[PDB]
Amino acid sequence: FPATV
Amino acid sequence: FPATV
Amino acid sequence: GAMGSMERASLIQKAKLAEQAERYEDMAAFMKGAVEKGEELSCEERNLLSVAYKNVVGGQRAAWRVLSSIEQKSNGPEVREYREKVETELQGVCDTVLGLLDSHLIKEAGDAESRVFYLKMKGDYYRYLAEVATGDDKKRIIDSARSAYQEAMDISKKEMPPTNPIRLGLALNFSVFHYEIANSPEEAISLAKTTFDEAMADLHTLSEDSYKDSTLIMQLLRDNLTLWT
Amino acid sequence: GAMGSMERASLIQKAKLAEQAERYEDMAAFMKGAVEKGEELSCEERNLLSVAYKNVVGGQRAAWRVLSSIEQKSNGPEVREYREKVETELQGVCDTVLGLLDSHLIKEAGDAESRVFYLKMKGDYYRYLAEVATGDDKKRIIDSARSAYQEAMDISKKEMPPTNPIRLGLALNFSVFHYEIANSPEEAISLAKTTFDEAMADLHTLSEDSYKDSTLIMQLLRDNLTLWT
Ligand SMILES: *CC(=O)NCC1CCN(C(=O)C2(Oc3ccccc3)CCCC2)CC1
Ligand SMILES: *CC(=O)NCC1CCN(C(=O)C2(Oc3ccccc3)CCCC2)CC1
Ligand SMILES: [Mg+2]
Ligand SMILES: [Mg+2]
Ligand SMILES: [Mg+2]
Ligand SMILES: [Mg+2]
Repeated sequence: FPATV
Repeated sequence: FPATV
Repeated sequence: GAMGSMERASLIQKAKLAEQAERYEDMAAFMKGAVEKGEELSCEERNLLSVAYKNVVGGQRAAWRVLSSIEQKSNGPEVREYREKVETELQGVCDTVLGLLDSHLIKEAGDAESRVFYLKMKGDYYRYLAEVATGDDKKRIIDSARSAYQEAMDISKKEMPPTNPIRLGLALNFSVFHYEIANSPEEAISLAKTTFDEAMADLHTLSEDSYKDSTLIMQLLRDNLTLWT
Repeated sequence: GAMGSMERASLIQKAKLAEQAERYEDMAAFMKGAVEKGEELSCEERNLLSVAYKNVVGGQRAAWRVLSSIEQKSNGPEVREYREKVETELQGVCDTVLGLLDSHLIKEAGDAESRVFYLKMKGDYYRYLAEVATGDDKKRIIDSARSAYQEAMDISKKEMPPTNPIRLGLALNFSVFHYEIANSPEEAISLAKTTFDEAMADLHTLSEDSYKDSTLIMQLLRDNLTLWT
């Protein structure tokens, strides 16, 4: 589950 | 911090 | 109540779903709803009730300890105010649980397992109230916890084998009460050691699954004993 | 609002306390309160707003994915019902954030950093709405997210250096949008790669602290690129 900020 | 259940 | 319109079985199913989603506030609400249907709870249902409220109150206790620590080290009114709000919320949750036990779980609990479980719970939620109480209220809360735990112990020692996970769990928690709350570390150590030793000798009567349940809690007794001695 | 009676500085202080206690629902409420005082937010205050709602919505998205997975594998109405409740709660949180942006954060955001941050946020909360939407609503929500992200990108490319953490964060998230939401993996990869490469070349102008902020987000770009290629 890809990285977001 | 001691174990409780 | 807010869950009064939902089927009992559906409340239980949704509590299990909430557990899988780590939605412990939802899980508690569903289980409150289930209790309030007026029927006695099963072993699985008591587990679900306990897991739900233990996780909610766990989070509150963790938050309160963080805030109290910040309050201590800070000695404006924001830290004390926010700590008091969390405190009040925690108090409200404990009051709800004690209420459920009063209306009408304990009074209808006729079997050893149900009655001990609920009396253990009574002890636990007074213990949580004691962690945040002060003065004369604290002394009375502490003694209430002790009374509930002691009655649970008396029933458990008479009616349940020493490997019973409810008996084991009770002793674990009551031991923590003695050490952290009542400042009786010798009673804490004695209870934990004797519980462990009596259970050990009865392990040979258990199936593999029960062996796993019992030895898990025995490990927790050892873990605490390691901290204390 | 519910926080309308509390001093602005106290709301911010309590948001910081809530963060330390991992009480993200409280943190969001305090930051909503702070926004609703009507003053523009600082860089630190935008961080607090973002951390609070990202954690709340994060928990909801995690819960929704768990429930949807159980719903999928289960193909009574309890799973669908509970998934829909969580969905509605998530939708409500996104609507609240979009509301804050509308009343009146974006319209008063005149600087590149503030305007890009808020436009990025608009993109993120439409992206979360898109994850749970269907049909024509989903298409419109997706396009709204894309519009917000694109305007943010346009401002960021004109007005901010390629190492700016807000620019980097925006590109990271918009790249994830392309890949997971719009089914445009080549656009996702291109955006992430070009962002990383442009930032790399500007690192030499940064202090140690800014270097750490920028390279952290660049690592996340690499992490995603590793998953995608
Ligand atoms: C018949 C009945 O009421 N059973 C209750 C369950 C007994 C097993 N059990 C546990 O062992 C754990 O929690 C727990 C133990 C003792 C008291 C209260 C809770 C589950 C994970 C840690 C031990 C669940 C309750
Ligand atoms: C001036 C201003 O508005 N600053 C906002 C902060 C920029 C630094 N920052 C971050 O780098 C992290 O979050 C984040 C980055 C980009 C957009 C949104 C959030 C903090 C931890 C991960 C990166 C916080 C916001
Ligand atoms: Mg108080
Ligand atoms: Mg004794
Ligand atoms: Mg829906
Ligand atoms: Mg492009």
